Amino acid sequence: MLKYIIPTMMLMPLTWLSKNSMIWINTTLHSLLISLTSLLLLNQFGDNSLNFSLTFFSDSLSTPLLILTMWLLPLMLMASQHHLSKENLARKKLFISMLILLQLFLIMTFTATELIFFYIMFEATLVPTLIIITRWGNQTERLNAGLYFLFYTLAGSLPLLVALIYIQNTMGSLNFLILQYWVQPMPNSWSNTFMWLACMMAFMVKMPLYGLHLWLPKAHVEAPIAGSMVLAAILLKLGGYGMMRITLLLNPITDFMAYPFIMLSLWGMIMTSSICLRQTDLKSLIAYSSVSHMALVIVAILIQTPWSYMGATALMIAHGLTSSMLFCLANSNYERVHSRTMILARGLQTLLPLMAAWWLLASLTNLALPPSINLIGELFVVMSTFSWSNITIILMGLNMVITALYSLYMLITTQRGKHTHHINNILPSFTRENALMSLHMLPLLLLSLNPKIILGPLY
Amino acid sequence: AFLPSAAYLTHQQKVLQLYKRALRHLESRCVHRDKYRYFACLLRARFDEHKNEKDMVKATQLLREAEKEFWHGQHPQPYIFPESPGGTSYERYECYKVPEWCLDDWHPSEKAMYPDYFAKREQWKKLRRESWEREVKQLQEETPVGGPRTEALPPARKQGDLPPLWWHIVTRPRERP
Amino acid sequence: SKMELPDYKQWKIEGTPLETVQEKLAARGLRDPWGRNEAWRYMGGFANNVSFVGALLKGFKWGFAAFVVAVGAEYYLES
Amino acid sequence: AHIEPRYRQFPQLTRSQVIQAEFFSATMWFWILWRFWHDSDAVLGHFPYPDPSQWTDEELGIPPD
Amino acid sequence: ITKDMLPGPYPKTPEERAAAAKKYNMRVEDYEPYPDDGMGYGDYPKLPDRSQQERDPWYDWDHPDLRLNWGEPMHWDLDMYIRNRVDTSPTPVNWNLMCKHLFGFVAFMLFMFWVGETYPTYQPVGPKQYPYNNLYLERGGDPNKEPEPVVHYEI
Amino acid sequence: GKRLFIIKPSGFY
Amino acid sequence: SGYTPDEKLRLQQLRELRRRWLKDQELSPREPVLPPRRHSIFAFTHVLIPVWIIHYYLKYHVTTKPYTIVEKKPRIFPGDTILETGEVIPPMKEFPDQH
Amino acid sequence: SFPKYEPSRLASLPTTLDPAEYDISSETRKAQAERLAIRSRLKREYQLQYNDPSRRGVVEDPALIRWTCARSANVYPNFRPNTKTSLLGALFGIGPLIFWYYVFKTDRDRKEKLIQEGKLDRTFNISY
Amino acid sequence: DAPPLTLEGIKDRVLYVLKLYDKIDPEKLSVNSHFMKDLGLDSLDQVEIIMAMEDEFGFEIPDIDAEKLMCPQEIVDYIADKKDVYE
Ligand SMILES: CCCCCCCCCCCCCCCCCC(=O)OC[C@H](COP(=O)([O-])OC[C@H](O)COP(=O)([O-])OC[C@H](COC(=O)CCCCCCCCCCCCCCCCC)OC(=O)CCCCCCCCCCCCCCCCC)OC(=O)CCCCCCCCCCCCCCCCC
Ligand SMILES: CCCCCCCCCCCCCCCCCC(=O)OC[C@H](COP(=O)([O-])OCC[N+](C)(C)C)OC(=O)CCCCCCCCCCCCCCCCC
Ligand SMILES: CCCCCCCCCCCCCCCCCC(=O)OC[C@H](COP(=O)(O)OCCN)OC(=O)CCCCCCCCCCCCCCCCC
Repeated sequence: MLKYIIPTMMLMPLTWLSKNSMIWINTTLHSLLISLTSLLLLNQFGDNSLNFSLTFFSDSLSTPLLILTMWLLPLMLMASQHHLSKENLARKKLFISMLILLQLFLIMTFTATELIFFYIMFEATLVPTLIIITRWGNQTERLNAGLYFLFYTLAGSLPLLVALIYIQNTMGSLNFLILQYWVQPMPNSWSNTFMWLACMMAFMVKMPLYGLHLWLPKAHVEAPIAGSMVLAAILLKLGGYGMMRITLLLNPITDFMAYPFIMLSLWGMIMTSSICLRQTDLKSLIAYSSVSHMALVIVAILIQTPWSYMGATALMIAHGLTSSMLFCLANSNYERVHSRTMILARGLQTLLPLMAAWWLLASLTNLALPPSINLIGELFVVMSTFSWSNITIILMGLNMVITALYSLYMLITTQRGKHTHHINNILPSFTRENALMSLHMLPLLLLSLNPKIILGPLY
Repeated sequence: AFLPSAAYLTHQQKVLQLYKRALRHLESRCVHRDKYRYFACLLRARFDEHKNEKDMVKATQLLREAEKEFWHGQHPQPYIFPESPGGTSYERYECYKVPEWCLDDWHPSEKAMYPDYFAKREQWKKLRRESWEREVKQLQEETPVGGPRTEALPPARKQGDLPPLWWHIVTRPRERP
Repeated sequence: SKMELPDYKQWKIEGTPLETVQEKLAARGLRDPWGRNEAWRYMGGFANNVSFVGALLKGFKWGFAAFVVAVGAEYYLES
Repeated sequence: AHIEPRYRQFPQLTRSQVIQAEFFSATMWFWILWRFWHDSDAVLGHFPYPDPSQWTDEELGIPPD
Repeated sequence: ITKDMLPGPYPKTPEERAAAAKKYNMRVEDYEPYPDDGMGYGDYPKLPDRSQQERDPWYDWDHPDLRLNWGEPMHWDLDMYIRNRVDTSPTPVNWNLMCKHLFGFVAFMLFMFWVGETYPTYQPVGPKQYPYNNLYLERGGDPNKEPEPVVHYEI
Repeated sequence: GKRLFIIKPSGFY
Repeated sequence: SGYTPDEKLRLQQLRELRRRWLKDQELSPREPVLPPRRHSIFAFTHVLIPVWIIHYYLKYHVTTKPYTIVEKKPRIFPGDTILETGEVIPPMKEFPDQH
Repeated sequence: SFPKYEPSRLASLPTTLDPAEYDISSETRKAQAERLAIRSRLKREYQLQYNDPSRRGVVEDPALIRWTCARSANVYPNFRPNTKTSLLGALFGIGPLIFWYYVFKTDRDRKEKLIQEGKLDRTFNISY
Repeated sequence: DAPPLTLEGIKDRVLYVLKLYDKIDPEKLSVNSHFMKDLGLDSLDQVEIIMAMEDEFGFEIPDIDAEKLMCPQEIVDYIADKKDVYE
């Protein structure tokens, strides 16, 4: 995986030696080249993962998250270069360096063969994200949002550190490839109950679990646009990736440890979706919708059936692209009206028709319109949860009502109705902005042609 | 009740508005024109019966039970004009009513398609920006202390001045753009 | 461009149901001041509209004629 | 020439719309009468409905005891 | 915008109530706050809980789609009482009478469907008669087994 | 004759 | 009563400015100043070329794979002649004539 | 006589059937005139900025910013844990979790008990 | 479809509806004949005149505007402003 680590590190002298007008173009160009190179990871096999070395390996779970991670960096550079135009040159290079460092930490988070190196990268991703939120966020509450984002995560993750070192001392290894073959069943005891909580609660915070999600409608809201893109599209998915790696070791106790948390998501996705019906802040609506979508991934990983893991990894990739595009649309209106209040700028289809078409497409992917991979992941999770217990379709189907009802309300409040009279700085859609919307939406639509690459290791 | 110029409705205004609402709901009940015309003259006679009532408590009481009469005898789906609020074509063309300032955001290759129109728009914008300071100082020299009392605006008192706060009334979009 | 409105003096309510309305209003001491406004609806080409069975039997005469011709055609054509 | 709008009076009719409207009305009544002449049983009844009370006990096998 | 124009805690003294009413651009006699039970409202005015459909539509509003003026203190559930949503407008029939009529009609129709299901209509005929042992091989019967002979006679 | 200008947003971009 | 003299004066002045604005929304005879820019081809490009493409696709890529175009077998009556065999299907038993 | 209109929470009383609508008293005249003055002052303050040629942007509405700040940030600094909020947080926060827990637990216990006794028709169920 | 209104056409139609009203003699009526002062009509008659204007032109005049149109020229100017004639 060193053929992706070294170009990502060479992005640092590429941005610190570029000319002062050239640091966006060069980083965008070569991060798109790294994203083009990322497709070589699709050398996957039906039985064996692509096992590079003692340190790095990539199965069909890590591979779509790697492609999405390496694709998200140029899109974040395009999204973030407008509001940092008057920024100091060295602080601009520090911002780009934090994004590059975050990509570097993520692409060897997903390919970490051994789990304590997974933990070190998984918690190394906090520091650039924390710095981006608390340094280039816009409002006063970015500092409190950074504190919440840091301290839910560490309070979750330090028992994970203790539990992973315990697995190291007991099983002798934390290689995932070794632990595929040396995994011992985990019986019913209180020691194994807190073993399960220590192995799971960090990823429960990072998904986020409902009830532990409180960091997110601050951290996703107070961040700048590149911070919201990487938090929604990649950094929530570290929790689901780590759950799919760690629930190998947690059988068969998971079959009765999952019961509270499944409830916490199956009711919680009803609640947060309902919360999206009454959000006045558009960016907070997208944050609570991210919680609502990741609750299904939490249920699908806890019920641990093949259809559930396939729908969970499809829904993770699909939600990455969809929520990243939704935050970019919300920023494209924030760069004009300078307020995140959704009721302020109305009737924008009269003023920006092509941008309203992008709003329509991202809303339809948010509400899981078939045959998008949003609907593929949504549908496979609903199939597996119906096979889990037949009553859950109620909480699924009711969810799919409310998920429509905030997605089109977001489409109706912002784009439809009479336009606001006193707002007159509504510029036409820049080419950078429409390029950003298309570079989100067009891969999300092309993946419906060949969805088998985003369906995990057990397609 | 709720009016821009007046703080209230007078009793006479309440009687007139009840009369018009009663005739519209009667026309909704009495579809054909001759039959409506007969019952409308009968309702006009009912309003002419208590026209010269001088006891204002008695007139207010009669207006109140006439409102209760109307509320019992209203049509469930009254006739609404198509562009009236509640109509079928009400606020239909609001998606086509693009404001004028968006013409400022046009590219010069699509402004060159209409040379005379934008050359004529420039003198409208110039007239507005030279009238603006005169009409602000007209508003501040005429508004009483404590702010304005009603939402009415004064007219242009001098020759050469334009009325204050005139741009978004004159340059509003058409009803059929 | 310039449209010519017809004369206002040709709209008289005699022979229309507005006359019956005005007579029933004068039977109790009233008078009908909007009769000539509504008078055009009951006059001109909009007077003498058909009944409902006359509405349904629009074209029944020519349809019955074509029916009898076609029945006679197949009654002769079999021979 | 297209239709000129009129005020408080009957509008201008084209010959073509009148003859087409009358032609399709006559077509409807021709079709109704023609199919009523030929089929005559989809409306009034295809087969006779027999009376069960007029049936003999011999053909239904009711031995008298 | 600054600190003293933002919403604050629940007013208890009449001067704090008057400063709150001046902040929310409304009269002191019209300014009622929410009851101080600790639900998180603070000094925010309890506007009289109407939909925005009931606002005068012929009035020139600053926001004509919302029927709402600039500077006017918005209702707490303004996003709820928009005209795309929950209406409170006066109904020609009483609300309780509407509920009683609709519940009576739906319950009576479901009761009469239960009655007609208990007492179904039919025709004075016997069962439809099929050959080959009520079509045993056609209905998916296996050919190695043999059904009992279902025999239909002439009548 | 009597052609009216249609105020529309900028369709150039 | 109706308007005050101030309201009549303001509505007259706004009306004059509005009628000037609406008149000035008209067009010039040169405007819009534009920049300087096979009988049954619809039956060829939209129909016949898709019949060619779809027939090639179904003949050499779809029917070359099993169970992709699965047709219901044709209906066989007493009295038919099979094309692939020549085997005459024997006709039905004689009817107990009812009318 | 006529049936009296009974107003409800979602079907309010008409303007013309309210007995306070016909107040000719001087205190109601003062209240309506003071509301007219507040509304006219806010209207003038809006449309001075709204009709400005030099202004290009958003006429900020402190009523709107005030509403969003009350809906978002003012909720916890004006919260007090008392009887009402504790019973509503236990009733609406952990109540449905307990409810769906016992429902799904009883359903899965019944289903597992049927499966390991060979009773559930699981004949073609091979996708899970 | 939708023929454009002019000031002369609206004036002709408003005076035409007022010449068909049996409480106004059509020889005294002009464009500035005030209904309460010159023509001597009731306020109920003014309401009925505005309702006949609504039935004539097909759009509702609100009461805050209906209670102030006191001569036919005011009615023609109001219909002109609400329909944007002489474009
Ligand atoms: C590998 C090769 C692949 C080739 C095939 C392509 C496969 C899909 C790729 C992506 C397709 C969408 C891209 C165009 C739309 C987005 C931009 C836009 O709106 O432009 C409007 C604009 C035309 O409008 P305009 O008048 O000029 O201005 C717009 C107005 O401002 C305002 O405009 P408006 O609002 O009036 O109109 C917007 C309207 C809005 O229309 C709607 O909202 C209706 C659509 C939803 C309901 C109906 C469809 C439901 C699903 C059924 C269809 C899928 C399955 C069908 C198969 C049979 C059943 C299985 O959009 C459309 O009608 C688009 C038609 C296609 C829709 C596809 C589905 C999107 C819906 C959401 C997701 C649904 C599930 C996923 C489906 C994925 C399928 C692969 O389009 C363009 O100018 C086209 C730009 C270039 C398009 C390139 C497409 C390829 C991109 C990938 C590049 C790399 C690979 C190379 C392929 C190259 C192919 C040539
Ligand atoms: C985000 C906030 C919430 C985070 C929740 C994090 C998980 C919650 C549970 C964590 C428990 C502590 C780590 C357990 C590691 C288990 C490893 C192991 O081998 O266990 C078996 C071992 C068993 O010992 P052993 O394995 O050495 O013995 C051999 C085996 N037997 C027992 C059979 C002889 O367990 C323990 O020794 C103790 C485990 C329980 C520890 C209780 C203390 C902590 C209580 C919970 C704290 C939660 C977070 C607090 C902070 C919140 C925010 C401020
Ligand atoms: C074979 C079995 C058959 C069973 C049949 C009986 C079961 C179903 C019973 C009916 C349930 C649905 C009907 C109730 C909700 C209707 C919502 C709706 O459409 O409201 C419309 C309303 C405004 O519209 P309106 O006022 O009518 O428009 C007038 C013009 N201005 O719009 C709004 O106010 C916007 C509101 C947006 C948010 C809506 C929140 C409520 C969502 C309810 C979801 C219910 C899900 C149920 C799931 C069941 C699962 C089994």
